[PDB]
Amino acid sequence: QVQLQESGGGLVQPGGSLRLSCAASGFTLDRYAIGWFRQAPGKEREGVSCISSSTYYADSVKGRFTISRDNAKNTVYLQMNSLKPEDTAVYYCARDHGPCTVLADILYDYGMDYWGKGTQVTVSS
Amino acid sequence: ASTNKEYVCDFTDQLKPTESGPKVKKCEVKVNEPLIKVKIICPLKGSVEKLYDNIEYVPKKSPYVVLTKEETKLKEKLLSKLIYGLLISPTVNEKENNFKEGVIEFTLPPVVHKATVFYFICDNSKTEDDNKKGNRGIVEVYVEPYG
Repeated sequence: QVQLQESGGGLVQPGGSLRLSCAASGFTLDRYAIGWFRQAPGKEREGVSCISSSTYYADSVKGRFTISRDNAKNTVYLQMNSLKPEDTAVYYCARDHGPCTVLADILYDYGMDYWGKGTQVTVSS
Repeated sequence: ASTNKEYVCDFTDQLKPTESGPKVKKCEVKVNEPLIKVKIICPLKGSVEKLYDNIEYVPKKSPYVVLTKEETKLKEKLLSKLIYGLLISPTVNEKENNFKEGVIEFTLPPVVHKATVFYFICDNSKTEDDNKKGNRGIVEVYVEPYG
């Protein structure tokens, strides 16, 4: 019955904000690293951010996105400010038994499990 | 014409469940001369009771398949097409050359023209015992041009 549920997607204008939610059901997520990934349609999934039980940010979202974890709410959040059209994509969350692992500035995802169904993010003028 | 040098990465002890875990434990092999043999040792499930009961290996088909960077993705790729002429024996001390037997081995060729980096993971971070979590072992093989 383990589950990860993304929400918070929506449609905003450039410079707007959203907050994505990754809610754990049936386990406590503070024993796990939680990674945020995104996939524009037709393109390869890319790492966006990760929080372990430090933090990882893709260069393109540094200073605009903030990952955080609410232990009581059994949820990890991604606050996305100053959104740009390049940020449009389907955003996914997943859990890792290991630490946030970065190789050659890429978030390692082969340990990632229980991928949520994804939440759509669109930034358009 | 003959290999007389081998680099060995051996995680036999470092991936055991620990209270600080899971941690990344790294072994880097940097190669800049010809005909080097590389040997990677990782613990087996059941080698000790508990301790490795959920260990996993990435790529499962190592050493024939490796992790390597392609654009901004880490991809599983055939090693023999990344580096032409690499030698991989099907067996190692009469066992399959595969992490399910605890050891992988390969020998790099006489010439490499372009810097090439690839990785193997021996991942114990799903093994949990008594509040402790195993570690994620990463081997980075960094081959510089030579020959």
